[PDB]
Amino acid sequence: SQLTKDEIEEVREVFDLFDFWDGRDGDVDAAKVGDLLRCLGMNPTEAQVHQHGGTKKMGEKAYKLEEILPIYEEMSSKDTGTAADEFMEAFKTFDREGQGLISSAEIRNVLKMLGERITEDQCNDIFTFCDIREDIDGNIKYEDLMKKVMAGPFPD
Amino acid sequence: RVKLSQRQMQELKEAFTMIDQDRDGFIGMEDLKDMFSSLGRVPPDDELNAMLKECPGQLNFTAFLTLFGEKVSGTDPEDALRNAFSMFDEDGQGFIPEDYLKDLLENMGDNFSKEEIKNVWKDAPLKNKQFNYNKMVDIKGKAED
Amino acid sequence: MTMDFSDPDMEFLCLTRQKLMEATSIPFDGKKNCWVPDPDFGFVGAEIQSTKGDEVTVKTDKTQETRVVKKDDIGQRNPPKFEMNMDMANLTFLNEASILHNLRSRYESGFIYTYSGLFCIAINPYRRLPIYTQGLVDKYRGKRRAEMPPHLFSIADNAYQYMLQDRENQSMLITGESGAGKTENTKKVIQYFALVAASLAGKGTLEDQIVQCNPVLEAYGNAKTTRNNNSSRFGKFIRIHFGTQGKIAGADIETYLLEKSRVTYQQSAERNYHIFYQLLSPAFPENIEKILAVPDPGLYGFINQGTLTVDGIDDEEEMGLTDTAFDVLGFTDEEKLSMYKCTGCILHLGEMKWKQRGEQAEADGTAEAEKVAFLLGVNAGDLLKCLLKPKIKVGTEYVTQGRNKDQVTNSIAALAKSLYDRMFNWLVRRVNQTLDTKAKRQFFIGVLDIAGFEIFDFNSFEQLCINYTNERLQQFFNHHMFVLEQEEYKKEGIVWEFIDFGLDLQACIELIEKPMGILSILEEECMFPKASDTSFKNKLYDNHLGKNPMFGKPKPPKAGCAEAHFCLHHYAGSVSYSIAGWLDKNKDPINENVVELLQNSKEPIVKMLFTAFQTISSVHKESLNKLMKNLYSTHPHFVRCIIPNELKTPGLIDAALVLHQLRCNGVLEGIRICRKGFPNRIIYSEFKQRYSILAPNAVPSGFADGKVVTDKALSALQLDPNEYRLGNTKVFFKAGVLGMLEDMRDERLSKIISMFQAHIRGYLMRKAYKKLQDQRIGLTLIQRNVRKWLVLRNWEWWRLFNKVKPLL
Ligand SMILES: [Ca+2]
Repeated sequence: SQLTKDEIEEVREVFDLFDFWDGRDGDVDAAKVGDLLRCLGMNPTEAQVHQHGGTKKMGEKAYKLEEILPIYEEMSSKDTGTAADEFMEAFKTFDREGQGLISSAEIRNVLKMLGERITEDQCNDIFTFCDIREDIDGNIKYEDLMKKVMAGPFPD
Repeated sequence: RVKLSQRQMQELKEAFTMIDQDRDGFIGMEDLKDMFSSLGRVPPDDELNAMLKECPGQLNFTAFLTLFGEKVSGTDPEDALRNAFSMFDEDGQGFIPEDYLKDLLENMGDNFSKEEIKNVWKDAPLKNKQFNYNKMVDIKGKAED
Repeated sequence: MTMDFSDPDMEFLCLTRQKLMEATSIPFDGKKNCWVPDPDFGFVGAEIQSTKGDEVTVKTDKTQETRVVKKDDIGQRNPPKFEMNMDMANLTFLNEASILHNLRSRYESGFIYTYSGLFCIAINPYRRLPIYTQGLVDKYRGKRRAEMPPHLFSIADNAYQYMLQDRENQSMLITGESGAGKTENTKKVIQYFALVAASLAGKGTLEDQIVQCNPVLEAYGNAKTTRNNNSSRFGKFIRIHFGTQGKIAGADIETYLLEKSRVTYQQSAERNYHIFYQLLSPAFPENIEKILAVPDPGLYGFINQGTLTVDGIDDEEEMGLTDTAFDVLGFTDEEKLSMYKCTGCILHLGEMKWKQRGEQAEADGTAEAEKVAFLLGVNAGDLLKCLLKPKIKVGTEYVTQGRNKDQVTNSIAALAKSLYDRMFNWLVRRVNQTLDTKAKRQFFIGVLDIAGFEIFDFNSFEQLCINYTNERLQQFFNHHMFVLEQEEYKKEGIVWEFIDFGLDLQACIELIEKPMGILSILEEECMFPKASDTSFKNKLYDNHLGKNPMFGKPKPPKAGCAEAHFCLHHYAGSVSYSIAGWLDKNKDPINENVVELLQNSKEPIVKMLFTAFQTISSVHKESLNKLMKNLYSTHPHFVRCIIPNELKTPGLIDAALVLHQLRCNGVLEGIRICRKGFPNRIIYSEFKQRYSILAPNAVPSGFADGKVVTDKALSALQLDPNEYRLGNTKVFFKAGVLGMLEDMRDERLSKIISMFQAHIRGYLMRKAYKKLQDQRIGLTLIQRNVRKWLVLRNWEWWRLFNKVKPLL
């Protein structure tokens, strides 16, 4: 079942990196299936990752490369991985006055309080890394944040 | 491998040339005994000869570079090693936090043996439960002190 | 718009932005939150635990308690977007429970107003509230209902504009018993029509010239009823006139259906009209003797059948204001006597005893008759003679004397009622004269105060009569709704598949009016000497037992829990009636000789009786038939006042009392009708802004068309085409559609947030990746550099070039 030669070569690359950091032994820890997957270029939700093998703690289970490959492709069988349209219509729900600005206390409330909660630390980071600022009280541009988060740490 | 490069291959030139006073280019038993003398240490025959067995027979220098075919494997460079250690030092020199380096060589990456771990603490530049890297990078090659 | 949820005046109509967002965002779940029946307090909020077969398990909110409610008893509760909702028509779940809520939660946050379709509901707050400012008046002046929040004023300015836009007479039908403010309300509406007369940008106020009369009409038209201390037993329509410029130009009062019967009959805990117990008091002992009586309400059959006084009532004080008011309206301390004496006469017309010999009745006294004969100003002999004997004709003139005892007593009773009826019309003609300080009338906005819809533990001929009236009233409503919704649908190009809503009440109505129906069966059974409460019953059963859905029949209750003989299905519910006595209560025969003779002496009895043998029902019919001819010629508006609790305790709601009022009101019937159709209707934009998240797409939100998005969102959800229709400007939904949509969005939104979070984790990690990558480069160097060192540190030769060179 299908991943191309190059697809595999790619999964391998990332795969090795991970087994490297936990002891080059041909195995990666289920805990790391989420991260690994993120490094291939995907964006899975925790439910997605658990329904596909990810364990929470660290001694539990391990995966060879040939076991992760099919995870990668089942995982890749989904398609509401999420678009802009999907992220825009949802931010608007909060845009009180209709410009595209949203208090940050609020975006953060969303991100930390709702959905698969996000850490305090994680919020500060994504916010420092994207170059998203609040002004006097013209809170935060939610699209700015969307475009950048969806653009990757390494833009160019 | 060939990575027994020039800096590596000329530094080896002056080396073999000193042990010299020579037999038209032959690190000799004598060229040797004459050296370990100015080195100041202790010359045992059987042994001194044991150093020979390593090369099939007759050490010019062509064989001298070949003999050093255990050196070239790793032999990563001077600096390269410093930067390497650097990475795992966030608090500018005084260097890396012991624990870290243990969880680092012992159970992350190409794991070290609990046996390889000690082979390292014995010497190890250390204090304040914190490690010294420009000191270890040093030992590697060997400035000394 | 035109609302700032802040103009401090709105503190009681509005609910502020923060407060609304607050109410609009509380917690909720569509697979579990709900409405559940509560013995003590109507319907209560709960959560569903477990199902299995037909028997659901639930846990309630405000008290916790796991009850086992049945499947068809779990009420779908409405989602948060609907809290503090302004018009219940817009509610997505239109059940009792839900109507209870919306209204309650709004009364319990200071709001007394809540629209439900055409209706404007208004609860008694029992306390003054700011609501009636001339500043607000202007916040309301000229605005169409959606521009402002619910307010009694909105229905009047509109009733007012319509009078001008369509040059049509308007009517305001208001309901609500005892403590509902049906009073202040009618007042406040006549007031408002006044203030707007200054509206064209350039000895008594109307409210007062009219409130002046309410004491007198009340003495002769109001009285105690089992369930009400002061019940207007007549219907009044106060018509406030206007000139072609919207200029107030007058007022007058039309009266309908005065409850005669009461004049000679009481129900235990009831009482004849107030005035009777009024005249006979002490601020006027004098008059007590011109009239001819002894201050003792007992002593008179035409007054003692029921009760003597009413808890929390001081006749005297009333016989007081009543009189003071009789002067303010301006009429002859002499007239004032006739009306009184005329009244007194009714007190005697009851003593007038009788006996018989064979089958001809004769007096058994005569004081009583000259008392009546006198008070009226006619000659007792001629009276006694024309009551006891009469002479009529063919060309010659025989002694119609037929007369027996069962016949004269009636004849007398009927005289009484007839007197009272002419007296009352008269009384009304007068305040109208007080009111006609006119110019020229062109239009009107009447206000109608009628009875209501009674359901007692014991309903008899009186309840039926009243219910027949409201039935025809609710119908009038249904029909208006029908006519509007019909245009509404066409304005949108939606297909109208409906037969007049009025028709759903025609069955019952017919079962009452129709030749050979209840009333006509009664009338005919009234012409049969030995007819009986039973003869009548069977003829009812005969005719309509298995043959008509509406007509039913109860089943013996509690020894005292009376005997009911049949029940009808009224819009307000099922009513069970007792037949005992209708034959007796219905006869109200006219006695000609008594009129031509009553066509003599004392001035009022000249205007009064100067202006076959029939029945109450036939009259009721005629009067009703008129109120409607008149209501149907007007563009109606409906205000529904409501008693929140039995005990004046502001901010309190009694579910039962309120619901009860709702089913009668006609409020709930409307919901029933809205039900079968498409009650939810959204402008494509309101939809565009709310559900796009349900089927988002890359077309920049602004260049996009509402209808297109609305359309496309609804397909994607594969929602039944029957569940909605698309109009030129709005999409019509049925029940729960929005209910579902709201719940899918909460769903969808939550998913989309996890996802965004997913993209962050992906960013954060993908950033760490480059580092890790770097750090693998390193460590590999360190292990691939140390290990050789651990070896090399023992290669003799190694030691050498480590010495051999520093020494170069
Ligand atoms: Ca590994």
